[PDB]
This record gives sequence, C-alpha cells and structure tokens, in this order.
Amino acid sequence: LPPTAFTPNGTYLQHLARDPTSGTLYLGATNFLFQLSPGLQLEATVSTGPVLDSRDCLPPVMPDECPQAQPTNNPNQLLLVSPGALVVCGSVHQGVCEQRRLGQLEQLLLRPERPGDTQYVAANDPAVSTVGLVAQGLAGEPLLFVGRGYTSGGGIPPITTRALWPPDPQAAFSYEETAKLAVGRLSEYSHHFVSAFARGASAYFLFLRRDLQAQSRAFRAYVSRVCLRDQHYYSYVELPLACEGGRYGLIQAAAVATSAHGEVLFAAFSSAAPPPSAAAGASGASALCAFPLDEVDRLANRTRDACYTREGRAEDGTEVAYIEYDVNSDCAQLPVDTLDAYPCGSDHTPSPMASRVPLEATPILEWPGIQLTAVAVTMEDGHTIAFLGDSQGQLHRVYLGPGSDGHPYSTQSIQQGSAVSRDLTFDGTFEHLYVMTQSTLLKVPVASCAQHLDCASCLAHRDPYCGWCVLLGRCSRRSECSPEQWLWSFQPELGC
Ligand SMILES: *[C@@H]1O[C@H](CO)[C@@H](O[C@@H]2O[C@H](CO)[C@@H](O[C@@H]3O[C@H](CO)[C@@H](O)[C@H](O)[C@@H]3O)[C@H](O)[C@H]2NC(C)=O)[C@H](O)[C@H]1NC(C)=O
Repeated sequence: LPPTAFTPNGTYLQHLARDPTSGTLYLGATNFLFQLSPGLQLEATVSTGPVLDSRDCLPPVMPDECPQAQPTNNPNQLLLVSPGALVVCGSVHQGVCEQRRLGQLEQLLLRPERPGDTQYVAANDPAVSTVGLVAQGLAGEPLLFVGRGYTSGGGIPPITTRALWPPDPQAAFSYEETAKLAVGRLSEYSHHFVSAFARGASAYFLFLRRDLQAQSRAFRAYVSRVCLRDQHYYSYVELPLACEGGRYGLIQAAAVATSAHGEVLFAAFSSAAPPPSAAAGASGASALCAFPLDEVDRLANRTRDACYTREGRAEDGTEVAYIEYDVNSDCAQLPVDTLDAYPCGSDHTPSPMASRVPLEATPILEWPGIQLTAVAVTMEDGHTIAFLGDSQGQLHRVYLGPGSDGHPYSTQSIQQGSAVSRDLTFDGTFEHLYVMTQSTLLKVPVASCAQHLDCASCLAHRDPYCGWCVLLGRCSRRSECSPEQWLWSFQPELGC
C-alpha cells in the first residue's frame, strides 16, 4: 500500500526536513518543493523556478535595471521546520527566504515584498552549502541561526541570528546588526558549512575554513559554539577538530545519538585531495570520530577562561587561546569573578575567541576506499548503531559497541553513483530511516528480523537489532520480546 520510494521527475533533490509533530516530510528540489506523508505519499508540490536572475542583481529582479537577467534554476539552499512555519531559502534571488504553512505547503505565510541586504540569508549559489538551526529567544520567540558559506555581492557574515517572526513581520530573516560573526576577510577564510545544531543553552557549528594561523593556510575542520541568548556573538568560541591528528582533515557529515538526543557528536571525516575536495576512489579514505559534547564544552570553557583571565596563556604553559579572524581584540587579565559574572561574555570581554589546542579524537571506523557523505546514529538496546552514507549512493550499517572494528554489518545501494545527502533522518518510532540521494528518497527499515522464520536463520544472519524471542517463537528486536528470554544474534552461544 504506501510508497517505498520517491523519485521526482525532471529534478534533483537538495534537502529533507521532518516535522516532529505530524511526521510530515518536506523536500527541497531544483525549482520544486514537495510535501510527503510519513509513508512517502506525495501530498503537495510548489514551483520555485526558473526565475529571471543574476547574482550581480538584487531582488526584485527588474529587467530594466538588470538586463543581464537570464532564466536561472532554483536548487533549495535551506529547508527547516519551525513551530509556526516551514522556512524555505533558495539559491536564487540573493538567498532570500519565505515561510509556508506546515501541512499546507501551497500556503505562503511570509515572503517579504521588497527585501534588503540584511535579509539575503542563504548562499546565492548551489555548489555552496548553507546550514540552519531553529531556536528560541529569551521570550520563546523563534530564531534562526545561519551558517552561510562564502560565495565569490556576497559579503554576508558567515554566522548570524535572524528573527523568524519579529514585531514587524516585513522585517523577518534580519539579524540585529549585532547578532553576527563579523569576519573581515571572508574570501581568505572561505567557510564551508557542514552542520549546525543545539545542546543546552548553546548553538554549535561544524565547518571547514583555512587555518590562517598556520603558514600552510590549509583548510581545517572546526567546531564552533555561541550562547543561545548572546545577541552580540560575545560568547562565540572556535575549536579545531582532529581525527586523528588531521590524517582525515576534511569533515563531511555529523550526527548525535537518537532514540532521544545524546551527548556524543559522531563526525565522518575524509582525507584531502591536492574547493576542499576529499581524495576520490581507492586513493582516499574515510573515518568516523566521536567527540563527547562535554569534552567540546570543557575545551571551549577552558579556551574562554584562559582568554578572559590569563591572556590565553593558561598555566602552566602556555599559548592556548587567541582572537580569531584578525579582530582588533586581545586576550586579557580580567578579574576571576568575570567567569561567573559573564558566562556568555560582555562588551568588555575578548571576542571572537579560538583554541590553539585542538579537540582530538581517534577513529572508531577507518574505511580506506570510501568517501563518507552522511551520518545518522541511533541506539538499540543500549548498543550504538550507525547508518552511514557515501559518494556512490551506498548505505552501510555499522555496530559500534564494545570490541567492534568499524566494519559494516550490511551495505546497500540507494542509487549507484549518486552521493547520499547529509539529511539522514529517522522516523518517529526509529523503525525507518529516510535516505535521500540527488534523484531518489527511500523509506529504509532499520531492521528486517521478521524475514528469518526459525531460530537457526535468526542467529545465522547477524544484525545487532535481531534476536530470537523464545516465548513468542519469532525473530525480533528486544523491545518486541514481551522482558522475556531473547537469543541475540551477536551473542548466540546455543541453544537452538
Ligand atoms: C562550561 O562552563 C559553563 C559555565 O560557564 C558550565 O555551565 C554551568 O554548568 C553547571 C553544571 O551543571 C550548571 O549547574 C547546574 O544547572 C542545572 C540546571 O538546572 C541544575 O539542575 C544543577 O543542579 C546545577 O545547578 C550551571 O547552571 C551552568 N551555568 C551556565 C551559565 O551554563 C558548563 O557546565 C561547563 N561545561 C563543561 C563541560 O565544563
């Protein structure tokens, strides 16, 4: 009865967003927006282009003012579900956004009639990623954190906090001039955003940028952190990521443990090719690293502490923190009380801070001929399981528990030769995983224990999800065994 696949014709897919509330999926495609049921049933379709456009011109694109306007396709740049609306940002018209009714994709709520430079949100070029994070203000108001990667005018701050629904709704998607990360030489740093996410009272960003502190000026992986309430980016701090000592320098994808939202960040990294492309085919390798978010916070906190009170030196020895992006600021010898008084900083504290000391992780998975593009991690019966996507449109399933090499328990083709989107998202019950490539979307079950009819078959075909439920006479997940005697396939040791 329900579709098992979604293959839209005459388009390529960019983004996927799941509505936690209703289960509804939204799809960002070239000149199209789709609304699907949790069962992949097509519910609504909206056209987004082509449009008369030019990156040199400002919206509304007027032919008399922009004679070089030519029909342009509109790949989806950003697609996020907020309590009130569906947030939609395209590659076209300077990365302007809109708000659509959730469940009624056709219904437009807000699309500013005559927008200004302060409302150009997303990267106005496909080929360049944009990241987003829907959060709340102190009053519960909806905020959108944006990671706009550098586009060759696009002199827009790399990270911003824009209001989704302010007093004047015509002023939506604008940041308060203060709520941004001012970087003076964006062309030189060349940001490449991967993911944006939250934990506690903080928004975090995963990205590549050139490490201009190094004579090499080579691209490096970084984790970034700002307080959710901080409207001046005072609390902003950067940490270099290492996996393992930069052998796999380029971060590709990351996800946190979900079954709800863990405390560990799982990040797929690929080794670099001679813009920051990962070495392709058998010449390049990938690795999966785990960075517990407390370790992230410990280091950011000690980067802040050093920079605030002990001139970024930090006893005993020394030179652990500094001011990044060439900003005319320096680390300080401020009172100790500053740490407690100003956790998210102030007008007097040094900003933007960054660590000299990187956050180091050793891989748990090291795949020599594979180029990882997507990460999704879940937890079944306390055991950590990872669903990883690659450049060839494969989906590998990896048990990541005690004493296991990064080897996959299964590998399947989603779409030969088409990279799996970073947008790997489970369903409400964690029974399925939505797996998207550039031309298809599949509702992939997390297990098929059911397929094995006897105990012999159930244990012979090792899946961490599966075991033999004795009292039920069925091959199942532990949760389905009712807690009774359940013969786990990864730990058989008799007696059937
Ligand atoms: C990084 O530094 C920040 C402070 O700048 C640390 O935040 C403080 O962490 C403590 C530890 O839990 C928080 O205390 C607890 O708050 C909970 C919330 O209700 C309460 O139930 C506990 O009984 C306890 O009071 C404190 O509120 C928090 N303050 C702020 C401003 O966040 C953070 O924990 C440090 N992280 C690491 C990894 O070191």
